Amino acid sequence: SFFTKLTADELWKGALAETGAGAKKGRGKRTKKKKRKDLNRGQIIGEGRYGFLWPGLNVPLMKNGAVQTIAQRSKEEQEKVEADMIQQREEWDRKKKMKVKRERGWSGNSWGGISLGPPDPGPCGETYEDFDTRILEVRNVFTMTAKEGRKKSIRVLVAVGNGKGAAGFSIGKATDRMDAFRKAKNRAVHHLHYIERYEDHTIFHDISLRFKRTHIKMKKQPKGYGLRCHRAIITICRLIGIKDMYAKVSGSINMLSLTQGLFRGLSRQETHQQLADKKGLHVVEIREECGPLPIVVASPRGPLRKDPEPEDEVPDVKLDWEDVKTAQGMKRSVWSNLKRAAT
Amino acid sequence: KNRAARVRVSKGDKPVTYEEAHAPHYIAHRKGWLSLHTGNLDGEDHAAERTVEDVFLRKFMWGTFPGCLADQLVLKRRGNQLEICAVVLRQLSPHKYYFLVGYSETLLSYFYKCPVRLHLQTVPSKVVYKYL
Amino acid sequence: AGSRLETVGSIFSRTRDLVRAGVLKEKPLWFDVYDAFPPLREPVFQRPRVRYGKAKAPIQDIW
Amino acid sequence: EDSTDFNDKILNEPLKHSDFFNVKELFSVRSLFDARVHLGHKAGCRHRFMEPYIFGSRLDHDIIDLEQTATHLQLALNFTAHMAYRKGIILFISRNRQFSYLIENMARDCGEYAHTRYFRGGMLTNARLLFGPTVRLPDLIIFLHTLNNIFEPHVAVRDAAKMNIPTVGIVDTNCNPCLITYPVPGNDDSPLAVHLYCRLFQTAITRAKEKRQQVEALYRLQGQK
Amino acid sequence: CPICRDHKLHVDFRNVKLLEQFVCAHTGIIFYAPYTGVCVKQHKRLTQAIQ
RNA sequence: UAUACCGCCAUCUUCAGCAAACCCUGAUGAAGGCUACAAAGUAAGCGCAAGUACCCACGUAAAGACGUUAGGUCAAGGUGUAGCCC
Ligand SMILES: [K+]
Ligand SMILES: [Mg+2]
Ligand SMILES: [Mg+2]
Ligand SMILES: [Mg+2]
Ligand SMILES: [Mg+2]
Ligand SMILES: [Mg+2]
Ligand SMILES: [Mg+2]
Ligand SMILES: [Mg+2]
Ligand SMILES: [Mg+2]
Ligand SMILES: [Mg+2]
Repeated sequence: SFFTKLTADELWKGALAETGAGAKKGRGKRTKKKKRKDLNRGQIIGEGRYGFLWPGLNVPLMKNGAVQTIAQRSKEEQEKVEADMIQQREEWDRKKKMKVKRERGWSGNSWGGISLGPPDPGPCGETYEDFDTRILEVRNVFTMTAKEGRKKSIRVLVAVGNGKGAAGFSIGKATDRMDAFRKAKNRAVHHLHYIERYEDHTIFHDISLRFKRTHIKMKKQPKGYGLRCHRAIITICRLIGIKDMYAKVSGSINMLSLTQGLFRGLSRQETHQQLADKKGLHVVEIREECGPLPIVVASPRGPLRKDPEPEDEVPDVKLDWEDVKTAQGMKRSVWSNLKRAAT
Repeated sequence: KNRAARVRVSKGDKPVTYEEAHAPHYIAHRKGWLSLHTGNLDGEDHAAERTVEDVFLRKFMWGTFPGCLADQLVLKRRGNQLEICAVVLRQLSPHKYYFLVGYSETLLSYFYKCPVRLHLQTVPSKVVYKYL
Repeated sequence: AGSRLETVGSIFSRTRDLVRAGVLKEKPLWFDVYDAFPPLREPVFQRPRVRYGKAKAPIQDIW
Repeated sequence: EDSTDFNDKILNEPLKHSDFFNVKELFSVRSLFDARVHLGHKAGCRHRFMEPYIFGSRLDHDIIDLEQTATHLQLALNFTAHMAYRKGIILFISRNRQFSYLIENMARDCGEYAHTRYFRGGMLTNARLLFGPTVRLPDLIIFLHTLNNIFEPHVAVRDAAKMNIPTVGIVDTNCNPCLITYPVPGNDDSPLAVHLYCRLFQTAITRAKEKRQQVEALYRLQGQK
Repeated sequence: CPICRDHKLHVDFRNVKLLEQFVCAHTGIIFYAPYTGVCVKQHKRLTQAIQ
């Protein structure tokens, strides 16, 4: 019956079953989800199965300066139009079947190490095209509500940095993963540290710190060493602009503490110039590749002290057993110094 | 909860027209009727045939102008005349509109045996009353 | 842009670094005035802690 | 070609003098003493970070060192004048309700702004949403009282630092000056002390604005001929 | 691998610019195959050509 | 097959809460955000409310969100999946 036919919106809403009891409390799987297909896309007004040519609708109104009359495409001509229409549909459908190659992060199904692009521009013609964002963690946290029970939320950790010392991180929370990505990305830009890089490739000195229950021990390294540290640290280092460094993470491997601990240490590192001014003495760099040549890297801007720093016979410094154990060749590990891809 | 003809709140991004934004308990308070005839007056006849004609006309016009209608039809009946007032979009070429007006007016006059007129009002885009 | 980490350094240290890195396109109006006539103490956030054991305040009674 | 000369003769010139606005004459250690600026709270209310500025305790009443107040006040008034000379927006913040009327008048008289009322959350860190996308925030915030009405630091002290806005502040013996850029140790309770602060900051702002008009006028008259 | 995916890259002792990409500019050591991903066959041809 | 759904409804509701977008607090954890002699919240929208119907400003109707019970209905009709076609 013609009077029992509904519209496309009503037909697709029922057939898709997007709003139902099976999509509330994780009651249905995601594999059998079907997609809406607009069936009016390739349809032309006036085109039918009989192939009539209506002047002024399907075909032009006037041809050769004369009003066209009603005509009908020949059988063989209509077959071509029908065959072409099938081909056009297959091509359009083919486009949707094609999978775009997505650059994977740390793992195929992991969000860590994926770029979110540049932060969104501000409302007053502000732009952050130099900054790059990379996800660090995506977690499905839950709370309990009286009405619905389990309420799923997304906690996202992202880090932003232009690669020239300015880098920050923020946490974004939202029901939708897109809203979480946006909030964290835009908020991280307003919380930017500045990291002092020695010769714009490494840290000034070895940093050992403990943030809560996370131990991070970073070592200064020469050029060409590369980033031999925890993967999350590698991502943050590329955003900061550090090219060569080694770091060992111990204790709890909490991503929040690791990130907050890393930015705490790198922010507090003392530069050579800051050392010379505080000590009032020249900072002389001794390089094995340059023999005994004394390279002065920083001099005191103020007056230079004339008394030499007292040389304590035995330094009362706390040594890390792991460092001493390695220098004595007592550390055998089948996992250390393994060949790895360039970082 | 009542469901009849209620567009339900979303995230504040669903544009609704003025008719779609008002539930059935406003049909004589904030919005009017989409059809005006005498069948449903006291002591009047032929309400059933007027309804079947209204249901058909709304489907005929939806399929005859595919993707052009910007809101519901307004069906008017004065004596023998039938007047269809449609708010359409400004996407389809005018030539195609004039063809469809002459075609629908003629085809419907012979189907319901009465003079039928089609009054088109064009809008640049769908008139959004609010965002639900 | 700016940096809202009020617990890391001072407003000048943060601003100066961001201007140097190129994040801040134009230095704020007060920046030049601050540098010319800086305060005696750099305004760095520091946490107040309770005195334990033998620690006492250096304030002396006026007699 | 002309912008650089204008900026150097007007904007950079005052930054080459130690006391371009001559704020030294506005106050002396004697005048501060007569206003009871040295009277601090009892020793039991002392904040640990205010000890470097306390001269001593006279019968368990902290005495603020006016020799430091003079140097601290000199720097605060100098910074205030330079900001007013540069056409900067100065905001006076105070939650002491005994002086709310006085401070609101002092701001209106010197052509500046005052916020003596309940500070709603996000006035500074959420301004573009509260006021509008093109709203301009203050360039200087002068705290005549840095504590709120529960004897804790006024929230704007933290928020001003978040927004990288320099702050001038009168810090009594029970206040926390760690985040105030230009702290001025002094009594913030006695009307005489508060009245003196208002006169000093109102005079420095008015003087600076007038000096800006005089310098600009001279530059323009000379430019033509 | 990087060498085998492009048929126009010829590992020859005369192609000095290509060979330089597989040596550390700061230390002069030839990167081991896991570093760049070249297969053992091409790494052996590269190592010989660099020498 | 109502445990795939649209449509139309029951129920708490003889409720007042659901809230996008921001901001702040928790050392940047799940989360939390009020004090008027005020101490971090600002909040579009939806519901309540207000308006309207009936004989009033009263009362009764109507209205009553987001969600809860995979609550009711493939037998109003339409319809995804599967099955039947002498
Ligand atoms: K069925
Ligand atoms: Mg995989
Ligand atoms: Mg009901
Ligand atoms: Mg006091
Ligand atoms: Mg059910
Ligand atoms: Mg009533
Ligand atoms: Mg009722
Ligand atoms: Mg009501
Ligand atoms: Mg059931
Ligand atoms: Mg049943």
